[PDB]
Formats: sequence, structure tokens, C-alpha cells
Amino acid sequence: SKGPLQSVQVFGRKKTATAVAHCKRGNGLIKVNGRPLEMIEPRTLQYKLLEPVLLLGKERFAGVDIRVRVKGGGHVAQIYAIRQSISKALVAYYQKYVDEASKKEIKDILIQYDRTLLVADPRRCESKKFGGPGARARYQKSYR
Amino acid sequence: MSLVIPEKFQHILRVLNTNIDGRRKIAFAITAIKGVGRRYAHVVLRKADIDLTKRAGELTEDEVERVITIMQNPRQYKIPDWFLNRQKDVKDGKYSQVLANGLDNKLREDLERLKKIRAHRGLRHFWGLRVRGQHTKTTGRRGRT
Amino acid sequence: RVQPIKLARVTKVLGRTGSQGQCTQVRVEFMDDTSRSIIRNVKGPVREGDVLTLLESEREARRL
Amino acid sequence: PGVTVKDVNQQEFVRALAAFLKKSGKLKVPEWVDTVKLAKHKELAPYDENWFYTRAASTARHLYLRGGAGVGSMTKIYGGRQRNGVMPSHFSRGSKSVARRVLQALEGLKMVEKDQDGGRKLTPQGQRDLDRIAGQVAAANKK
Amino acid sequence: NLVLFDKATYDKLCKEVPNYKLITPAVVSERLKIRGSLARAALQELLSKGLIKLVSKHRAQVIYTRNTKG
Amino acid sequence: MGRVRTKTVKKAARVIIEKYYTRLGNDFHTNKRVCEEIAIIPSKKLRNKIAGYVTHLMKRIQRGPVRG
Amino acid sequence: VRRACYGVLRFIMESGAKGCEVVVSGKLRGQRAKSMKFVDGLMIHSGDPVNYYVDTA
Amino acid sequence: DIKLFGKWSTDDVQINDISLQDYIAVKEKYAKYLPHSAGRYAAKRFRKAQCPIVERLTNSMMMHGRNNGKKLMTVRIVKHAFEIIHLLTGENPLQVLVNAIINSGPREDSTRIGRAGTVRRQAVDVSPLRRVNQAIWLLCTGAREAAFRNIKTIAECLADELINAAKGSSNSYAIKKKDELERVAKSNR
Amino acid sequence: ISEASVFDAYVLPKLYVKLHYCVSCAIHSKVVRNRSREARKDRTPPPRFRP
RNA sequence: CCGAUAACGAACGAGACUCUGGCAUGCUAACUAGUUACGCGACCCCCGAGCGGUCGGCGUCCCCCAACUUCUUAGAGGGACAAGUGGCGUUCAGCCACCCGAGAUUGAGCAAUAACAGGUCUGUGAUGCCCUUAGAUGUCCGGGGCUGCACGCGCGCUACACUGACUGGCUCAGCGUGUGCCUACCCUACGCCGGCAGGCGCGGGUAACCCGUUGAACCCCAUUCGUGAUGGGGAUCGGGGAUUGCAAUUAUUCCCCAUGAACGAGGAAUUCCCAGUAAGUGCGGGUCAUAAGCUUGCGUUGAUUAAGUCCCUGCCCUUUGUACACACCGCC
Ligand SMILES: [Mg+2]
Ligand SMILES: [Mg+2]
Repeated sequence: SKGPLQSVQVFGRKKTATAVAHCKRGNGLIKVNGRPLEMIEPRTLQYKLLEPVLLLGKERFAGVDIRVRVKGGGHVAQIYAIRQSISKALVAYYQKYVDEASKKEIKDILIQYDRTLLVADPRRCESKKFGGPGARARYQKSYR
Repeated sequence: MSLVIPEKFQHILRVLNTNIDGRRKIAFAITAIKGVGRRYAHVVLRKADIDLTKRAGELTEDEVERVITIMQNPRQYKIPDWFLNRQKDVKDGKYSQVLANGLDNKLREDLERLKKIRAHRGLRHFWGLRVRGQHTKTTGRRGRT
Repeated sequence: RVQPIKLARVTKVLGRTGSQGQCTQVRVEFMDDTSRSIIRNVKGPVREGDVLTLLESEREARRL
Repeated sequence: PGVTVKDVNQQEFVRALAAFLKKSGKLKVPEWVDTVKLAKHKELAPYDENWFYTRAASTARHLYLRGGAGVGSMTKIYGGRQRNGVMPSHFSRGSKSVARRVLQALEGLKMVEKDQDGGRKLTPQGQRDLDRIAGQVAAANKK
Repeated sequence: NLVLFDKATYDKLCKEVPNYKLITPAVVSERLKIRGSLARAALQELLSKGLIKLVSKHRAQVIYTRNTKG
Repeated sequence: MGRVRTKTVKKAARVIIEKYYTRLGNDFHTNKRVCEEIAIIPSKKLRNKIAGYVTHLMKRIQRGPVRG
Repeated sequence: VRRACYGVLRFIMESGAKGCEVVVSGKLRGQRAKSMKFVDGLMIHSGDPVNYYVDTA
Repeated sequence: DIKLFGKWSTDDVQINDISLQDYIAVKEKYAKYLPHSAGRYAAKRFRKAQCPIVERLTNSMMMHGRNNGKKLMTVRIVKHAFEIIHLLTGENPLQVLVNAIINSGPREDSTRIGRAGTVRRQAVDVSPLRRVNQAIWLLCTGAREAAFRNIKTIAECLADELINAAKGSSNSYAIKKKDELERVAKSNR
Repeated sequence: ISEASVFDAYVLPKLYVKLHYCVSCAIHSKVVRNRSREARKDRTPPPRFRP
């Protein structure tokens, strides 16, 4: 109720788009780059941003206060980085400050809904080759 | 209020030397005159200070006689000189705009004066070949056959 | 005159065929009569355990 | 509740601020508003003739979010796609004189000031009225 | 298509449009041989008159439908 | 597919299984740790490949004869 | 070519070296050119270790 | 509960045949808030079986060059289409979608290499994964050809094509191809 | 044929034809093939793969 | 590789190797990277929130005047091996499925014995021979040409459209370049003038310090258009304005206003391709006094099918035939 220094800072990133959630004890609220996640630009993906808080409910968030800083990538990758960073930050704060026995009954929900919530996508990109336009596609070759 | 076709409606109507479409948008319809682009239409309708969301059929006779005078007297009504066609003309040195068959006559006049002066561009025009220096080895064979 | 359409259960994939590997021989047995089992060449990715419809039963699949 | 402009939808905030700047005729505008294009790549002048108040409302919150922006910064922000005809498309910066005009008009309205370095930044009165607009538009949007 | 209404089409639209389920600009333009810009104009007028209810209001497409029966 | 061990790693593992058999074990981590010091493998990759083959053959020789 | 290459190969190998290869290409009293090889010991061609093992000239 | 696009609970949809019941991913554990999940369901074989069926629709929507990465456009397209089908039918959009795929699943085909000397087109059956793949491909390309050169919106044409295929009244393009492929299978059986 | 047969149990008759091949035709028709020197010394017929 | 085995033990190539990708809240540290906290502010609020909210506002190496490296940077290391389970398999080599895991096939670079009379003397002060050598085939300077078009072919770019175009608003990258021995040519913040392309004056940067927090495009959100060769397409063509150079015509490039051609998804044929891939989409670097429809890289968005087969087409091995060995472009 008045514990100081009760804070973590956990990142989750996808495709060169880093997202660090600075989590701390406080009243239940969410802000990313200073604005609420509801006021996000891809409202077609706003459901995915509110998806983590819906998985384990607003009750488990009502005792915490988190602010996220995001840089790099595109809009979609930033959304994925934000949501997985939120999940990782909350579970890390939980296991740091309260019992992990109660942590398991939410970590299993997170992983069972989507492994990407806590496991960042390892695939990043592929290098271009000097035989074609892309990494694998080659140029039109002709025999006539 | 998005009502029926008004009684003051011309399905097809004549402006200067060519008919224009009343069904189309007011700005996009008058561009059928030979010399007015969509930018010119959008600036001269605004100078005429009338509505834009209505079609050319709605355009009453007073509005038509306003827009024809506006489009025939550009510099008289603070149209920019750089917005014109015949800027700094090669005969009178006067900024102007050419419309309908006047544009055709002026363009043919430029071509035939190039022929008269026997310049490279004139010879290319008279031979039906490209004048901006682009290549003709493999392209433009459609125009010849 | 029309044989009823029913299903069969894949027991195991026998191998590829069709002169390009596009087909796949399979031993499948009907769940309506689990004793009888036939061989069929399927079009598409098939594993063992899943079920697939068969518009006819007396028909069999030869090689290729 | 203390509403920041970051706590609202930007689409609604900008249009409400443009309406505010139309009602307050303090903003001075040039006479070529019905004439010029807003960018080099644009094929046509913008549809709304109050686009000057639209752009003023845009640049006010842009300088709110980050200051020190000059004419080049404004043209980079407002730059867009150029079809380039048969050439493949590129990205081009917008007109710089229009950015000069909007910045000078904002300075004349006196909710923005020149900085000790390049670019300009808001006045306290500036974001006072900006947050006022944000609060009223947030109340209207919520209820 | 008719860019604007006439005697037969306007009152028919006012009499039958809020009586079937799907009311979209493309469907109404095809069904009533109206333009497609007149479709949007007349549909927003119907919405303001209160004979239909909106669903989406999206930039690409806008959906309306007849009032609920009760 | 494509997880066939090379003759180099196979022969090294066979040699060390014969020479240091008591010190080895059924655990991959124990095997790689003892392989670090009982031989000179300048590559970590070539070390733990040997360790995996060693564990696989230990599972065999605990319950039967092999070539080594 | 044979005598000189054999002698230099003897020097290089007997000085103590894992392997060495001398190749001489050109036209020698004949228009159709030819390439002679004299290789012994052990030689490697791929990967990083060739860079700090094999000295070329 | 899952509320795909905020509504349309998946708890009620059932698949009337088990050949597709074990390959459709409409069930509660595969129920997703949005048809946008980068789960690498093409990493290996049979991955796409558990991939959500609406995600399959969105993937199949983006086609023919000009729009090949616009998953957000396809998401809002399927959202609008589900809204249209819900307004003009009233039942579950997922239920009508799955029944449409079931109705359009081609249970037979021909391999065309029934004889290497001369075209014979030996008639073979179809695996259920191929059934669902061909059905969804047929439906998406039917809507694609429906909305090419008219006022008709892509969402509306997709909606009416889907409902026609679900009803199986022969007026859906996917059904028109499914029936004829089965017909050639009958002919050169 | 069995479906459309009038008789309940009609065993279809076979063909009994003995082909004669000149080696020029047989090799080109892949009835017989070239063999290695030791393989030629084998005279037993090839297996049928009947089971 | 394992296995039968007159073979056993080896060596090159492959593999192994180097770089690059993804994980380590473990270590090593950072005012040219910062993050939390603390303190000044400016604004929203007073209904009251008040340890309320925003700050890319300012400071806490301004040096005594907080810590810390999660975030960025990069070194040292570790980590993954078919390791675990199950199943198949001679039960060998291995194969498939699954748990846990960052990862259960990241891409490249390197690359044998040899041959191709393959391309290069127009890369070289590498060069054999031949030619020219003063009216020069040496060398400099002025002009033209390398673009020239009844036509055939190839590589590409723009499109034929509403899954779109226009107009406005929202808005997120990463490679990497940047002032010159010769060599006169740098990247650019900001203010003002111009509608634009541009011009002027103050600066910054030899560079994690400035450009730059690289405010990129696509995308997304609203408006108009409305199936019309239309508001698609921007070919051709007139007029005008600026930049670079000594020189812009045979238009160098760029800007504005004009006109608006074929094209309504393309015959037989043919190419490229399996995961952050195809594909869309912009940005660098090179070429540059002037400049990309090319190429080289980068990044964003982001899929369908398949985890197989010799059917076509090629290549390799084994067998076979040979009067060839200059090796079939042979012999005769
Ligand atoms: Mg190698
Ligand atoms: Mg023009």
C-alpha cells in the first residue's frame, strides 16, 4: 500500500522494435509513450493490445502502474512488442515481489493463449543476394 | 437536400464551341474544354465563389456566364501568370490562356512557325519524329505502323 | 443405385505415387464396418489417424 | 480530470482546434490560399478551403509534441508520396513557403515563440488553450 | 446510372428502402439504378430522417439497416 | 533431416570412450565437461558434437557390445 | 622447369612444412601453352585456417 | 466469451462431419480475439490445421500483387463481411462460414496423369486438409472475381458469395467449380 | 464389367500369346537389357516381385 | 555415415572453419548511449483526487552535485548436442512426432583433382609477335557521333483500376554517407524571399557529439469520386521558370500551367520461388559538375502451396559398345 522501490523494467521486442515496460506499484492504469492504449492508431489491432489485460483480468492490474517506451520497427511489430513486453513485465514483477505459486496460474494462461506473449519471435530478416532482387528470388533469365 | 433532378436541368448543353457534361462534377466537367485542366477548374470555380459538390446540370445560367467570363479573363481576376498556358507569348509577349479551338490554332501556329524557321524541332515535327530527344530505336513503332 | 457417402479412417500411409509423388497410397478402414479396409490414392497431405470421406467403397486404387 | 492532448484521438483534436481557430479570427492568412498546392507531389489543391486552419491545427500540436522544429522539419513532416509519372515513386518534402506562412501566422497569434536554438516552441498560454481544447473535446466525445 | 433522383425513384426509395435488411451504397445503387454518390447522399439523408440505423461508419464502407421491429 | 555425424567426430568419440570409459557417464553435460579437459578440441561446436555422440554410445555400451 | 621446381620443392619441404604446391603456367618453346604442377605434402583450400596456414605467392 | 470482433461467441458452432471437425480451428482453444497472429503456422507440415480458420480467410484474401501484405485491410474486410452476413442472416457468422466451407469441400478430383501416354485424368479422392484449402481458395477467388469491375464492394460480394455457398443453391462460384470437379471425377472415374 | 455382367459369377477369360523378338526389337523395347560380364553368366530368370 | 565386404589404415573436397541471426535483467563498463529516481519549472486540473497527469521542458561530471546498465553500444564468455520422451528402423546408421527450451535446418564467405583454344592485349609502367611512328594509328584542341529509325529480340519501370484514385489528418525503420595529396566537387540544422523548382544570411559536423530522436513509403483514419478509357493511365506534345557546367539544341536535371495516346489483365511459349521467404513499399551506396527506370545493400508490411517425385528438362554414378586417344568439333 506504501512500498517504495517496488518496480521492474522488462522489455519485449519484435523485428528491431524494442519495447521496455517500466512497471511500478500504483493505481491500475496503462500508458504507452504517454497515451492510453485505447488511443492507438491501429484500432483494428486495439483488441490485441487490450487482449493481455483481458486474459488475466483488470483485477490483477488494478494494483500496478506501468508506462511503456517503444522505439523501432513498424506499427504492427510495435504492437506485438508492446503486448509481449506488457506480459513479460507483469509476470516478472509478480515473481519478483509476490509468491510465484500464484504466478504459475497466470503464466500458464499466458503461454496457453499465445507463446508469443512471452517468447519473442526469433526470425528477423534475410540478407539480399547479388543474383536476384530479393534474398531468394532470381532475375529473369532468357535463352532467346 | 439530395432531392430529385431539378426542373432547371440540361441533360446536355453547349458551352462556347463544344458541349459539356452536366452529369459530371462541376469542376471535372468543364475540363472537357480544350485548355482547362482540373487545377484551373478548381481555382476558377473558387474564384466564381460558387458551390463545388453540385453537378454541372445544377449550374444555372447566371453561374455559367460567370464562369465563362472568369475562364476567358484570367489575369483580369487575379489569376497568377504562372498558372497560365501562353505565359510570355512569342508573338505579343502577353500572358494568356488558350481555350477550345484557340489552343489548337496557337499550337499549330507554333508548329508551322517552327517549320518556317527551319529549326531542328520543326523538322522533327514535320517528319513525325520525336522532338524531346528521346530514343526511337525500339519504341514508338506503333505510331509509324 | 447411388452408394451412400461415408467416411474412412487412415491406418497408415503406404507411400507416394502418381508419376510425380502427388498422390499417396493409403490403407483406410471404414468406421461403419471396422473389419473391412481398402487401399486408396489420396490427393493432399494426409497423416495417420485422421478421417476422410469416400464417395464409393467397392472402388480401389491401383498403382499410380 | 486533467486532460492532456495526448489523451484524446488526434483526428478529433485537430479538427476541433481548426474550428477554434476559425471562430477566433486572430489568425492571419495569406491571399493565395485558394490558389497554391500544399506540396510538390500533390496533383491538386486540397478540397476544404479552410485547409489553412486545418494545417495550423496540425502544426500547433506537432510543435507541442516536439519543439525546435523549423521549416525543414515541417516540410519533412508534411512530405508525402510522389507518383512521379512513369518513374517509380519516391518521397518528397512539401512546400516550404507554406510552412513559413503557418509558422509566422502562429507567431502572430502569439501562442508560439522562437527558441534560443533553431525552430520554435509553444508558449505557456499556447498549451493552456490547447489543453483547454483537448478537455472540452474529450468531454464532448465521452458523453 | 441516374446521377440524381426523379419522380419514380425518390418516393420508391422513401417507401421501400427501410423494409429490407442490407442497406449499403453499392447495393442501393445497383438496385435503384442511382449513381453511387447519390446513393451516399440519400442514405445519409435517410439516416438523418431516422428510418434506418447505422452499423459501421467506416471510410471504405458504411452500413445501414432497417429499424428493429417491435 | 541431415543429422549424420562425421567420421571425425565419430572416431574421436570412439577413441575417448575406449580410453576414458570410467570417467564418462550417461549425461551430456558431464560428458562435455570431461571432454573439455581430456582432449584438445579448439571448437565448442566440435566439442559438444563429440559429447552427444559419446552419450548416445554410452547408452548402448551400458547394455551391449559395440564396435569400440 | 622440372629441375628448378624439384630443387625449390626440396628446399621448401625439407625446411619443414606440411605441404607445398608449385604451379608454372605459360608457353615454353611451343605456341599451345601448358601448365605444370608439382605438389606434395598436404594442402587445404577452404575455410578460415587456410588464411593463416597457407602462404601464397 | 472470446468475442471475435467483440462479439460472435464461438461456443455454439459445431462441425457436422469429423473429416473437417479435426482440421477446422474454430474451437474454444483456437478461438482468437483478432484474425491477426504471427504464429509461424507455415513452419512445417500440418501446422495450418490448427491455425484459426478466420486467419486462413484473411491470409487467402490478400492476393494478386497489388495487395499482398495488407493483413489489416483483410482483417477489416472480413470484419465488414461478417457484419453484413450477420445483418442479412442473423445466425453465427462462424457457423455460416464453416457450413459454407463444408458445402464447398470437393471430396473428389482427378490427378490428370492417369496415363502418361495419353491424358486420362484418373479420378482420386481428396484429403480433408486439401478439402478445406481448396474450399477457402475457391471462395476467396470467387469474391475476388465478383468485385472486380462494378460498384459492388469487396465485403458485400464476399458476404453474398459466402452465404450462397453455405446454402448450396448452385449460384455460388465455389459451388460451380466444386460440382464440376466432382463431375469430371465421375466422368473419368 | 463385373457390375454390368448378367451372370452371377463369370471369371473373365485371359490372353495366351507367345511373343517372339529379334534382339534388335527386344533391346529397344526393354524386354532384355545389357548386363555386365559376370552378370551375363547368370541364366536363371529375374524374380517376379509376386509377393 | 552405418553396414556386407580382400581389403585395413588414411588424405583432399564436403563437413569441420570465419562472419552474420536469434538468448542470456549473468560479468565487464559508458555525458559522443542512456534508464529510473530526486529537484526546479510550464500546462491540465480544483468535483477533490495531489506520491494526479504530459513534457524529446531544465538540471542532479554544471562536477561534488543520485544511483543504476534493463533499454543502446561491444567485448569476454556461456548456450544446442538429435540432449530428453515416445515411435519406426537390421534396432545399426539414422528418420518422424512431442515436452522443456532463445533456438531442434539463420543466412552467407571459403571451397578439391581437372577441363572448357570460354571472356578479357579496351584495367595495368603484365606481356610475346605484327603494325604505326611526323600529313602519327603518338599527343592536344574545335565540332559531330557513341542516342541516329520501315523492323526483330532481351532485361526492366508505369499502369489497365473502387482490394482503387484524389484530398486532409494520424504516424512508426535500418543499412549507411558526409569538407577531398593530386582534385577546383562535402552532408546539412535555422531565419527570411518566392507557389514551385529555387535564392540569401547565420551556423553545426573530419562525425554514437551535427544533419538526426534519420518525423520514409506503404499502412491507418475521415471526405470526394462512382464502373464511365472516369477523377485510372500519364505516353506524346506547347508555353513558361530555375539549378549544374565554358558550353543544355539532338530537348542534362528539376518546377508550374496546358493536351490526354495505347492499355479493360494479355496467344502459343517462358521465368523465379518454401519463412520473415514470395510479394508490395519506400531509403541508402555506387555511377555524379548534373542526375536512377540499373545495380548493390537496408528496412516496413507481409502471405498461398509443399515437406514429395523422376513425368518433362538437365547433370552425376554404375553397366555396356567402341576401329576414338588431336579423344565425335574424332576416326573414316
Ligand atoms: Mg565448409
Ligand atoms: Mg500537360
